[PDB]
Parts: sequence; C-alpha cells; structure tokens
Amino acid sequence: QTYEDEAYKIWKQVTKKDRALIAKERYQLFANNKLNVEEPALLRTKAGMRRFLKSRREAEALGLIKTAYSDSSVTSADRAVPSYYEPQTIIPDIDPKLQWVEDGEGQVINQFEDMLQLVPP
Amino acid sequence: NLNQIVTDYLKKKGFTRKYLKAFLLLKNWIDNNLDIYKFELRKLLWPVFVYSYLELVSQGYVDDAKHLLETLRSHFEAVHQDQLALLDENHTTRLYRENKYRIPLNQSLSGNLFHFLEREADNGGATIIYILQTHCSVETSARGPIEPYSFEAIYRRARNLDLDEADAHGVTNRDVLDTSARARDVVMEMQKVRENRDRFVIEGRTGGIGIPVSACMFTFHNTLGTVSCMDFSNDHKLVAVGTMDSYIRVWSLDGKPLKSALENEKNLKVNNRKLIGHSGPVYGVSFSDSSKLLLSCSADGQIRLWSLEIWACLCIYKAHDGPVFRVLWGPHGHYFASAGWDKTVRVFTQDHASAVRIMVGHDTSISALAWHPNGTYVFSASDEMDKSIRMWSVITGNCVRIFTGHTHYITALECAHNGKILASADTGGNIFIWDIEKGTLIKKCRGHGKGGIPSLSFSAESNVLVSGGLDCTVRVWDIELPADPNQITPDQISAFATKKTPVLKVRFTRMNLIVAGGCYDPE
Amino acid sequence: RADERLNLLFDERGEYNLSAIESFKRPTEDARKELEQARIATEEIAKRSFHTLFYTLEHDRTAMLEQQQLEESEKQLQAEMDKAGSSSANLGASSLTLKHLIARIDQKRERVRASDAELRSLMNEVRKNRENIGQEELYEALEKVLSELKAHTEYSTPFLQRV
Amino acid sequence: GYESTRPLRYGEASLGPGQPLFYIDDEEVDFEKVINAPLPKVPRDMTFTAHWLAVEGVQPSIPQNPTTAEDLLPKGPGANPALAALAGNDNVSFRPSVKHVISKELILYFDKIQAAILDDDPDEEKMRLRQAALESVRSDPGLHQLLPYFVNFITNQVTHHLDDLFILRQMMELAEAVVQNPTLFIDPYASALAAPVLTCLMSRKLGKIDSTLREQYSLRELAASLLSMIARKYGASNALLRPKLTRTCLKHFLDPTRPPAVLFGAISGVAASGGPEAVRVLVLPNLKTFDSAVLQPLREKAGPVAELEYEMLVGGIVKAVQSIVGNGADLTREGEQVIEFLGPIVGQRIAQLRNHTLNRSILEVRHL
Repeated sequence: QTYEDEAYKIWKQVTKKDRALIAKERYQLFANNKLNVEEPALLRTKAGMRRFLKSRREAEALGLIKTAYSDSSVTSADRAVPSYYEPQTIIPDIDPKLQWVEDGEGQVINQFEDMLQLVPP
Repeated sequence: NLNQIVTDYLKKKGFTRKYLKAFLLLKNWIDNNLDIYKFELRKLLWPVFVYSYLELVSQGYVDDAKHLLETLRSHFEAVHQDQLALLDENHTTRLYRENKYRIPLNQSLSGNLFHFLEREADNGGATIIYILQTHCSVETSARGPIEPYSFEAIYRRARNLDLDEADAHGVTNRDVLDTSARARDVVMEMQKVRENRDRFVIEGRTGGIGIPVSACMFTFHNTLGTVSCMDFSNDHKLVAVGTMDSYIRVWSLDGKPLKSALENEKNLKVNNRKLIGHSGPVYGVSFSDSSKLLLSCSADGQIRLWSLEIWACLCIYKAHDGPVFRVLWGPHGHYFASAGWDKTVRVFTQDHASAVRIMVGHDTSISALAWHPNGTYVFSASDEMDKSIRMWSVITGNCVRIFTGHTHYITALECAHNGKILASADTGGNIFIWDIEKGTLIKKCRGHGKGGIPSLSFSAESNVLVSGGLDCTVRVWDIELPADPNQITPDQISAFATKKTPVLKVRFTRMNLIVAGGCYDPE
Repeated sequence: RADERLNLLFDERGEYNLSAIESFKRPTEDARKELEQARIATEEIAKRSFHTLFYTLEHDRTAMLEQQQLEESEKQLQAEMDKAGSSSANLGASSLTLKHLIARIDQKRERVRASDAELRSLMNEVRKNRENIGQEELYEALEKVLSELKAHTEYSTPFLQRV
Repeated sequence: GYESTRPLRYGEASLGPGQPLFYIDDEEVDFEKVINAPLPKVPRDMTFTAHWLAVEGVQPSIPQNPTTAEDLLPKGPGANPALAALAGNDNVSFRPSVKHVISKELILYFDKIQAAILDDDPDEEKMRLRQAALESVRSDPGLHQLLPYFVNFITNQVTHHLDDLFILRQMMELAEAVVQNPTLFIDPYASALAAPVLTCLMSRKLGKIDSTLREQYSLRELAASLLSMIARKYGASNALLRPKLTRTCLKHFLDPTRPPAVLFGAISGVAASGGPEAVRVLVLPNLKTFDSAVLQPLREKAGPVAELEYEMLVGGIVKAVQSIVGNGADLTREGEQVIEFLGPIVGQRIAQLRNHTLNRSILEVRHL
C-alpha cells in the first residue's frame, strides 16, 4: 500500500461489497468447473436495463454522449459497480443521426442538415 | 370417397401394382487472423502460387497460367520483380522443382491452419492441401511466433545465438536474426484432425426452451399511407419502398452518401434517390442477388429492370394483360417470376424479352410467390373460390403438387433453406407448415390477430420462423418443440409489440438477430 | 495535460475528430456538516469514475474471502446474543407496513398533492428509528461510529473478535 | 369529382309520414372566397429512424417502445412455465434454474469442452483434443444459448487462477475463439470480454528461469493483440470503449513506480486501443522526459535480466512509434533532430531506422 492512490482506495471501499457479492455468485455457479444444474439461471430482466438506462442518462448529464432515452424525446439493489460487471443489462447504442427525437410540436427532427435544400419562393 | 375415385381412375389408366480461387480464399483468411500470425502466414502465398502456375503451364493450359500471372502480378510487383520477369526451360525451374519449399511455422499455428483447411475441404481446401503435401515441406517448431519485435527475435538478437535447421532453409529470416540486422506429416495429421473434430458434435435436443433473439426496427415517418411495398438488400445496406404515386425511393441504411457511376455526378452528396418512370401504383420490388439490379411491377401491367449504378431504367417487359401484383428474382439472380390479375404465372430470364415458360392451372387471381432454394421449382397461391397452393416445374412448366386446407386470403409464402419445408400464412392469423414431398400439413401455428401476415422468414438452419403482422406484432415460432424429459399454440417463443407501426418486412441475418420495417401512423 | 489533450480526440462514434487533429498540427452539527461535505465530495468522484476508467480484476478474490470471513464471524457471534436475549419505487422493507395505505393513496392520489419522492422522504423522516437525557442520541452516534470503524474492513478483520 | 377534401353533409327532406328523403347539402359560393383562400400546410418530408425493439428476447423500456400499460403469452396447460421468465417480465416470481432452460445435450457439450480445454498433459494427443475442442467452439452453429456462460466462465477463470500461466493462455485462446464465431451477436458483451483481457495484459503479477519470462511476455503480447482486435471490431456499438481503454492505458503508463512489465503492457495497450493517431499525439511529446526518467536508471542495471527488460521496453516503444506508418545527409539531419526531440536511446534508434516519412511524422508534433 506504500505505493497507492487515495481515489483508488475510495473506489475500492465503495465497490467492494458488490464485487464480493457478484464474485461469490459466479463461484457458486461454476463449482468444480462443472455446470451446476441447480443455481439460478442467467436471464435478462427489464429492471436491470432500466438501471442501465438510468446510469446512461447520468453519464449523458456530463455531456459525453448523445441519447434519446429521456421521455421528452417522444411525445406524440442499486449496485455500485461499473456497467461491465453486469453484461446482462447493456443496450447497444445507435447512430446519433438515426435517432427518433421529436420536437415539441410532434414532428421528427431531421438530423441530416448537410443535404437539406430550401424550396425557392 | 376420394380414395375410391382415385383408385378407379388409376386402374383405368393401367397403373400396375481453380487455383486462383484457393489463392484468394487463403489471402482472405490470412488477413483475418491476428497481426502476430500474419507475418509468418504470408510466407505461404509465394510457394503455393508459384507451384500452381508451374503446374498449370506444365498441364498444357498455358492460357490459365497467363491469366493467373497477369492477375496476381500487381500483388507481388514490389517483391518478386526479377522472378516475375523470369516467369514472363532454365535451371531456375529445375532447381525449384527438385527442392521442395521450406517454411518455418509454429505448432499452434499449424494446428489452426489444418483445422481451417479441413473445415473447407470441398470448397477448395483440397487443392491447397495437395499442393502443400506434394511440392512443399513445412518444418514445425515449438518456438514462439517470429516477429521483428517478439520475444524469440529479441532473445536471438540480444544473446547472439546461432541459426537452426529451419532458419538455414527471396526473403530470409537470416537478414533479421543475424547480427547484420521437424518436417510435417500431412495426410495422417488430417485423419487425426478429422477424428478429433468428429468427437464434438451435438446429436439431440431435450428439455429447455427456445432460442432468444434480438430485433432492430426501422420506422418511416410522414408517409401518409402512400407506401405499398418494402425490401432490404441481401446484405442489409439499402431499403426501397414503392409508393402509390408510382415512384420508388431508395435509401442507405447507414446514412452514408450514395454513389453514381456517371462522371457528371462525381462525389455528389445525397443519401436517398428516386426512380421515376412507372405510371401507376407499384406493388413489388426485388433487390438482385452488393446489388446492382432491381425489379418492379405496377398496376399498368409492366415490369421494369433498373440499375443501381447509374440509377436509370434498362428494359421493359410487356407480357401481361392487367395488373401485376408480385415479382421475385430467383434464388441466384438470373431468372425471375411474376404473377398477377389474369390467373397465370410466367418465368422470365433477363436475356430474353418474352416469357420462356407459361404456367396455367389456377382458377382465380394470384396473391403470393416463392422460389425453391435450388432454383427449379416455383410456388404460388390464389384467392377467392380456389384457395390452393401449387408447385410448378421450371423445366417442363407442369404442376407436381397441390396443397389444400386454407379458408382465408393467403398473404405470404416462404420455403425453408434445407428445401423440405414450406410455410404459408393467411388473413385469419393462421400459419401452416407443409411437407413438400408428402404434400401433408405438419402443424398449424396460431396467435396472430386478424388482418394479415405480409412477410415470413426462416432461420439459417431452418429451425426458427419469424413472422410480422399488420396487428403491430412480431412473433418467433419453434418448428420442432423439445422432447419432454417425462387461442395460442404452445410453440410461440417470443412476441414483441410496436408503438403503432404495422410491420411490412422481417429478415433473418446471419446471427440470431432480425431487422424489421414499418410505417408509423399517429392515428 | 495528456488527458486534457485526449478528451477532444474522439467523436460520438469513436472516431477521430479531424478538426482537433488540425488544431494540434498548428504551430454538534458543524463537524457533522463538514463530514457530510467530505463524504459527498468523495462519493461524487467515486461515481464519476464509472464512465472514465477501467479497473483490474486482481482483487475480487481477496474481497470475496474477506466478506466470507466477516459473514462467518457474524454468524459465530450469533447463536449467543440471541439466546442471551430470550409502490413501484424501491422504498425498501418499510413499504410492507403501509402497502394498503399506499395503494389506497395511489388510487386516491388526486386528493393528496404531495409528490412521490416527497412522500417517501416524509415517510422516512417519520418512520421510527427503532429517564436518561442524552443517552439515546449518544448511543445512536456510538453505534454509527462503530459501524464506521467496521467500514474499514481492510484493517478491522484481525481485531473484530475477542482474543 | 369524388376525391374532394370537403366534408360530406347529408340533408333531410320529408315527403310525408314515414317517407323521409335525403339530399346532399350544397351552398353556392363566390369565386372571390375560393380564389382568395389560404393553402393548407405542407407535410414534412419522408424520413426514417432506428431503435432496438428487443435485446435477447426482452423489450427495453425506452420512449419508442410502448409502455407496459398497453395476448402476448400462452396460458394453456401445455405452455412451458419458463416462457414468462424468459420474456423478462417484472411480475414474475418463479426463477427458473439452469436445468429448466438449457437442454441436457448442451450441458454435456459444455462439460466436455471445459474438461478438454483444461488438460495440462503435454502429450500430443491431448493437444490435438484441445485444438479440436477450440475448433468446435469456434465453428459450431448452435451455441446461441451458451454465450453468457462462456463469458462468465472466462471471467471466473481469470479471476481465481492468477498463478497459472497455462490457464491464462487457455482462457486467452478461448476468448479469441468465441469472438470469431460468425453466428453470435457479441455486441452487448464487449466490455465483459474486455475486462479479463485488460487484467491479464496489464497485471503486475503473472504466473510465478528465462522460460517464465518468455511465457509471461508472450501472454502479454497475445492479450494486447486480442484487445486491439476487440476494440477495432466492437468500438461503434459501444460508444465509450476506445476512449476508456486508451485513457486507462495512458494513465497507467505515466507512472514510473511500475515495473518494466507493467509499463510494457501499458504502452502496448495504448498503441492497440488508441490507434496510430492517439500514439503520435500522446506518447511522442513526453518520450524525452520518459527516457531520462526510466530508461537511464534501468540502462545502468548490468543484470542480464535487466538487460532483457530494457531491450524489451526499447523495442516496444520503437514499435509503438513505428506503428504510425508501420537522399544525401538530410536523413542524418532528421535523425539528429529526432534525437534532440525523442531522446538519446529512442532517437538514436529512430535515426538508425533510416526512414524519411517516419521522421517527418515524428517531427510534425514538435510545436506541441
């Protein structure tokens, strides 16, 4: 520990409980390297992906990516670990130019402003 | 009783009681593996090509050798200039033939290469195996991969070691490993690889549930109900929709600009184009086997062949009398068939302006079409009084099967990939599964709402079926339920819903993933 | 400095932003309040780190073993003191004690003008925590600080149980 | 004339009791009111979008998909009880076990493959069996139900067996095999597959004389190549993968406290993930400082092991610098300028390479 970092220690303190829980579950799943036929099965649930969406919106608050998961786009346990610890809650991203984003009126906003042209009067 | 009539009729009739392909494939496989292996893997290109060209010259097909040399010269014009010019007999050829090529390689790399070559034995791997066995000898080693900055090279250069037998025998590893900077058992090893590989097959299915699949949905906005058809290119790069205003619009599914071969349109910036020239509603579109051709049929009675390189029409076919409702390319893309209002199916080939086969026998209009995966049989269905499916023979144009049992309008048809199954759907939500050879209904699925099922699709291995309906749903069916370990049928795996978006098209990609398509209507 | 430079090297689709490349080419409460502020400041960066960096998995085994040891110690200390002493939101365990009332309020939510989060906060504030003046909060602080010492699980393992 | 957009209104006359008659309402108008009317609104142009209707059989709860409030599941006696759980519904309580979902044959296949891959006998037949198992897992067409278990198995093996070079090598090989299967959707498991690879590539302690160094460094470079390929493949579906990987590798690299192995792994990871542009724009400016910081203190170590470590670090840095691209005394002038910029060791080697375009590229960032 003589060579370390305070932030690293803080992150360890925050994430240790969840990491230990996940590791224990995984170890119980693969006992003796034989696929135990009694442990709970690995399945995808809507709650986990809801948590992932919450995390994605939180990240978007920092202005790192653009997403349309906020309800305003269309009108017409709290695990303390990074997303990659729970691969069964991730959602692949979409190209920002091909996202279903609507204005207040109810018309879909066109993202290809390069190729748009104006009809002469 | 039908059996008595059939027996009486049958009794009354007296019924008694070459190398370039492999080279390209190997190059395409080599540029796939990791960069670590490529350095050594590239060493196999020159000997194989040289030996193949020499054999072709000796075999008497000098034309093939010339074609190979002129084709592949650009790939070695910066390495083998002198040798390539020589190839344009001398002692060089005799020396090459006498001494078999030496190529160092690692054990794991050799095993991976042998496994890959066995996997594609009939696709061209046999030629490479024979060439390597006969005209080549590879000295396997237990060292690590040879790279300009790998552990092996660094150790050899730093510790001032001496070359080995493989290193001794125009690029040579000496220039790199020097301060100035085993054999093989082919044939037998193939038997060992086959025996080991055959031990890892799955030969059953019991208990459990169906497969899970994903789905990507493409929605179209502001259509206002003037869309009649849809289609995706075979590689899912373009999408075309035919409208009720007689024109067709082609998009790019990734948004990248489209390209035209006309010089006047050099590097123009647009990601969607239009194809004009029809004079009525368009009811069918079919991307060719990238895709460079497109078909379309309308209510004026014409079939048009477009071009996706210059974006203009090329020909018109005028063999129909009345509306044309469906059109379809062949499974490989030279023949196409069309059916319409006048109760007749026709088979065209793009080389001829007239139908090569006419197929009579239906009693009412046609409403569906399909092709057999081997491209010699065609399916069709009719509506109204005569709701029967038929199977014609392209060679003779005579029906060979009839399937009966439907009671509603038939909206779609689809033939399995293995070639022994047929699926059809109607406006009552029923899906049928037919056994082609025995002409017997295997089972009926259920669950879809009334309104129609415009499209169907089969998995890669022909074990899963996905159907999209006009009730804004997508459903996945299991053809064969798992063996028990001791309103809706019990073989519906999944059923998704869309936000007021009827589905007009569903496709099965290579993976367990599908792509859909529909028109969004707020009302 | 390197991170500041790199922050502008990638676009939304994980591709180089040529404009950046060309630009580069150019020539009894105050102490409680302080503790609260420190804790929030620490946890803020703790959570912000989730979208910024990876971390090696070379310590999960030790954490799992430590948690197993702590659970075993807790169970061992149990069986002794026990014998001696003888709607959608994830509200928690207390939601059982007001399940019917919450359902009725949601059905009659129009009369109640409070918001869901405000109602949850009010319930938490009013939810029961569990002759001498000062003993109660003194003992609450004592047990809270003890739990804080336990929070230093990286160092409290050897001395947890009596010798 | 039956396409008119005006509303249709029916009048009602009355011939007599029980005999009503109907007529079409129609009022005369002046041409002024017709020719002076305003045109209707122009509907917007046609466009298309995209979203995920379902991931692995579950419908994400995003704005595009319909709300759960508003016929999608069998409820007959013959319906399997696990379908509702598979659909990911919240209301479900029963949690199916591994026996209820996977077929027995799949369980047997997984057990067989796991046993075969973990054989440490140096006999040739066992090696052939291992190779056949790897080929089968790579090219089997029906493993769609075993992806999560493969990922979890790799993660567990990397986590709990940090003191066995053979096991780490086998897990690296298995991870390489899985991603190359062309009939599996690996988009949502990119980070899951990346984390073990990063841990193996950039961990201080690996395994437990020169043969051990050879094995460790070979494992490190294999992991680097695997990470590079993964980042190049699945970098678009996951938005932040490349920045995160490059940032972590750069942060770890800029730390002299690490041993030579960790620094080598960090530079390799930076080069693999960031790409040529990130290398050229991040590592080159600080090479002069890094030289005096680490190489010279290490250069004075006369130990043959220290000599090998210094050679490896120098070679790795040289390869990273050369990854950007892969005449008289102008070449000497450029080399000397590089020596002034890059440093004695790295600069001298760069000058020795005798390349003009590479030196141009290196010096193109001098003003930074």
